[PDB]
Amino acid sequence: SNDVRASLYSLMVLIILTTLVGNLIVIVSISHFKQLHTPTNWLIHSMATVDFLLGCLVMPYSMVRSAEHCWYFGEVFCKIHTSTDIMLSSASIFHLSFISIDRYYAVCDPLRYKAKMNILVICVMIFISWSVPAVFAFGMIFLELNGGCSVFFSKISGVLTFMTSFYIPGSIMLCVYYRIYLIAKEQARLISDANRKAVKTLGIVMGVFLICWCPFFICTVMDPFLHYIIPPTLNDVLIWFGYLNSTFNPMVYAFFYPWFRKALKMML
Amino acid sequence: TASIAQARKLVEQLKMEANIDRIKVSKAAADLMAYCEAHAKEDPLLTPVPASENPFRE
Amino acid sequence: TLSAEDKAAVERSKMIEKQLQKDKQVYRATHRLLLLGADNSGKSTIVKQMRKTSGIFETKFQVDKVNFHMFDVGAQRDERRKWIQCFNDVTAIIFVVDSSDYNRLQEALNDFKSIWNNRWLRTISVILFLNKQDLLAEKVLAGKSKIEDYFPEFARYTTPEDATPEPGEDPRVTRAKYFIRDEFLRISTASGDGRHYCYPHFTCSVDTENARRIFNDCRDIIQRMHLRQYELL
Amino acid sequence: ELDQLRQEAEQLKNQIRDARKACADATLSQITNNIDPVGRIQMRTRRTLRGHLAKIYAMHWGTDSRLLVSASQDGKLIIWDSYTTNKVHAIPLRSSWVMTCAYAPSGNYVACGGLDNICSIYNLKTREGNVRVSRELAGHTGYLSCCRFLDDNQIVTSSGDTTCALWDIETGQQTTTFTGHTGDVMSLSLAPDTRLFVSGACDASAKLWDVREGMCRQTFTGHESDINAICFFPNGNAFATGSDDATCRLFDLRADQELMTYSHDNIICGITSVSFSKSGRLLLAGYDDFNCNVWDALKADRAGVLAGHDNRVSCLGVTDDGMAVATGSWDSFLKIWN
Amino acid sequence: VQLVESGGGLVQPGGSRKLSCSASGFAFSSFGMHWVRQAPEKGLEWVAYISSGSGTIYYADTVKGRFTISRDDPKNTLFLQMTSLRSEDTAMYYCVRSIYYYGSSPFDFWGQGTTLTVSSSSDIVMTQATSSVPVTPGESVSISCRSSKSLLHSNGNTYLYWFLQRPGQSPQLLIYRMSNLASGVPDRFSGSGSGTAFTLTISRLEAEDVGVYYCMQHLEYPLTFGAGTKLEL
Ligand SMILES: NC[C@H]1O[C@@H]([C@]23C[C@H]4C[C@H](C[C@H](C4)C2)C3)Cc2c1ccc(O)c2O
Repeated sequence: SNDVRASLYSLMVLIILTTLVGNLIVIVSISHFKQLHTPTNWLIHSMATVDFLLGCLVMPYSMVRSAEHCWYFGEVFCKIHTSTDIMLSSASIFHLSFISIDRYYAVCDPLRYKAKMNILVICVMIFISWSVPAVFAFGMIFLELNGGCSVFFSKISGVLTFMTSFYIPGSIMLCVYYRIYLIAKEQARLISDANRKAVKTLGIVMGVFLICWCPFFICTVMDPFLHYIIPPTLNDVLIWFGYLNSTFNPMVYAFFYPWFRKALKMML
Repeated sequence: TASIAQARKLVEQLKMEANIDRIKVSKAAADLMAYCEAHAKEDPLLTPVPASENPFRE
Repeated sequence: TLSAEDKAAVERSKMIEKQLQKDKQVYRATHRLLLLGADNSGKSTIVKQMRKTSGIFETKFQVDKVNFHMFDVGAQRDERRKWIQCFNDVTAIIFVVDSSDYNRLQEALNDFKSIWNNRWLRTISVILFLNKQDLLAEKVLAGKSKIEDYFPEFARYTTPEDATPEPGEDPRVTRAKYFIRDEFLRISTASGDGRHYCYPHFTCSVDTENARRIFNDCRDIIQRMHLRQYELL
Repeated sequence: ELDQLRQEAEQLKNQIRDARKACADATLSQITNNIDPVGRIQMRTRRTLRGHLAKIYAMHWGTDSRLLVSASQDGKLIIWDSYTTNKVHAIPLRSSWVMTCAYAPSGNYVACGGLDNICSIYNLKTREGNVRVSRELAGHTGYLSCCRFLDDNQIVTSSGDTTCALWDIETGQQTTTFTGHTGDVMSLSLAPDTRLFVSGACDASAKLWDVREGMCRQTFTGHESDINAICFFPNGNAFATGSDDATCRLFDLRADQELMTYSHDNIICGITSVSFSKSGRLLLAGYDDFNCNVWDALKADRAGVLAGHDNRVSCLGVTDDGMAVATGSWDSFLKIWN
Repeated sequence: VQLVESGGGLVQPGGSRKLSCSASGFAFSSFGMHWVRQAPEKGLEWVAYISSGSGTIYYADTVKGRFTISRDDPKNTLFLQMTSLRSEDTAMYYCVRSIYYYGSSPFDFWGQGTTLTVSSSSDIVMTQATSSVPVTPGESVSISCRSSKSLLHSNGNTYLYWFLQRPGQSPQLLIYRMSNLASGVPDRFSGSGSGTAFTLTISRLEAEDVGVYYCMQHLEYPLTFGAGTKLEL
């Protein structure tokens, strides 16, 4: 199965490289361009930083675990690796949820948007997205409240991880974007009568997250509830789907919108 | 009549502007280029002087 | 900056920047709105309703904890070509039309055409206010001045099915009102590109809920602007 | 009387143009082919000045060559320290539609004006520490489009009333009136000796006015569109002007001529602010197309591309010592370039 | 512009007292203020400094925690909380206004001064060559100041201050940085120094020049004063 190993390594190199380059492009674009210093662009930049750190830290060494079922490093580094993985993934999910909240206040409270969604509130959002996952991962794997490396998930631990890592920044995003879809449909119908892009945009934005992060979380919370029966291969595929969401997130939130595309073209 | 008064004012303005001393275009061009070349030494934008004397370093 | 004089200068600059941050918070929460019209249109009674050679008659009014700024240009000449790009980032432009005159109506229509098609005033929506509807109703019911005397297209005009009148009103008045609205609507929809929108309204000088209409229209304008920015419209 | 008067005025302008053509024999460009062009200049963003909420509409340099004041329609005149980027003053205005600002040559006063119809002069050196309104000059029907100090007690303004006014700060009323412009004047520039000034209106014609006697000394025409920017050549007998037709051009007072037009095919948006370097060899001109081009004033070629602004460039000006040029745009950011 | 101080009186040694300086006629919210003090038989000395927004606050070597400075912007006063009053802490304290932007004139106006009587290295040791000299009026007067360190900075500013307080009244400001002359003082004064030794010249002398002349450094920040040359007629 050497050819299979080589193909998987090539695919994972492709994923790691593309997430790294996309997130670096986004980071430099916001951190350099004076027109892209808006608070929502700060949320985008913090999200891209989270995915860039994820691709730099946890993807390259979770790569070796995949297709080999071995951890070449020690358990001491394994604890920090799992901590950083959980931290950065939950941080990315929280950043997606907070971007959804920002867009909710933008197109649901449009007049009181530039005031309520100021740089201070966005800084608080970034601090929460970086801190709550950090304390969660550190307290759940370092203080022992729960292949080469796999964390033992418990009945309480799995549901806790679902609620505080995926479901809240899940349901919140889902309800927000449902409201956004309803409002955008109403406005588009009104404009057409006074004489769809919104459905496609929200479909992409919600579908990427809900096809990458969702199945992984459903599997990892069904595993402790029922018997601990599952092929070890599926867990690697699902965590790599999460990493692939980290890959696509800069594309969804910065390369989809024409203003950022034009800024990038003006960069070159 | 306001219109005839405005016409008279315009005629007077053009008359006053017309009867003034002119110079050939060559002389004006020559003295402009002479001013440009003579003061080019003290023009920090024409020849970029080293940053040892520019107060806008870095 | 090592010197104490320079350190204190930097600290003074930091205090100035803090004051500028306070001013930025105040200015970013305030929506800027241009007000345009003509003589006897009704801009003055409108601006006094929500409450020398001066040029800007600044007005500030608060609706649902949202601050709106009326920028009325006064004591200035015509040909509003060179000062109109100052209002480039305003939330909207409220255009006031007197719908009773029927002789300055063509001039107001041309002014709306100029404002709507202005190259600088793109990305900026127009909130249209037709005033003196009581006077318009009185004039049309009196029959002193027929519409055909100035607008010949009124004969071949039909009231749209989505035209709701006031509960008690002559339907000739409603037809005239909606024809005058549809003129500006046709100007707006002739070339709008779907980036700025017109919000015609029927109102009078005594109509006190004009700030609420401005609030609703600005809410729709900013909501649509954000939807376009997010590629949702 | 109108019929004969119009024809005689038209004949007078015909004979003026005939004299203009007679005085025109050889153009400046073909005279300046022999001299070596400056070539290409690499000007970089030496400093970026941040703090304006809304877009910047005006800026000016001090005679001290260090401080500069910039106006934004968010109601702030920010007086900076150019080298240290620090803010010396942040004057809040009583009408946030300012398009003009003039830092006094002595540095004591700063002017502003715009849609407010009133030119506000602010004193900077006072017993109490604050920049209070020194005076409020009213009397322009149209919006103030430019203002320039002569000294501490005099200022010349050009307004939207198609008129310019020589003011007097002490009395507070107009001293001289400059009329004769069809369109509204949008910018005036002063001669170094401060005896005459050139103002450019939207009638596609600039005018040279004498401050003292107060009559239109010399009318210059040749533009197709509205004149937005004006600067006066350092020699004292020429000046550049910039219009909406994406073409700027140089005129000479004694020659009474339209010299070379610094026009290029790729640029299509008009000029907004124009200025000369210390020697007059360089001509900087901001454009509505995000660019601030630099032309060789004697070669009519784009001697370098000086982009770097994310919005319309509305301000410009070269430091009195010629060390650097400050460019203010609609991105609400000043940029000092060398 | 009046800097009125309140307090003073006989205070037992080791006690605590609050010295106040009320500011009227000028908004000092943009002013850093200095509590310079006058010993009964010595020269001026600086003890503490509070910024415009109180962001940066510095004290002297002899009094670091024993003194405490406060400013109340709404009340427009300075509060000086002094503790552990030793026999050295006797001085007619002066509250000093100093705005710190480019081209400003710090230490321009000084407080009236309230006497305080009680019962019983990195510091720039800059000394004035002489202490007393009788000079006839009219002809030029030369006063020499010397510093222990070069006062010229990398930015091109060489900080120096001259006061020349008239007998029995608050010190004024003559020259700052020995190149710029204050508004109130006549233009007849001038200064010149290489960076270590400095000289002040007077074109013509009158009864207003009677008094002792002082000399301040500002490059480093101990705010050490000069010995003082007393000019007697
Ligand atoms: N793909 C990110 C993802 O790592 C998982 C891990 C944790 C352990 C190491 C490795 C394989 C197993 C065991 C599953 C990754 C846990 C987790 C993640 C994201 C958010 C979470 O809230 C969370 O608990």
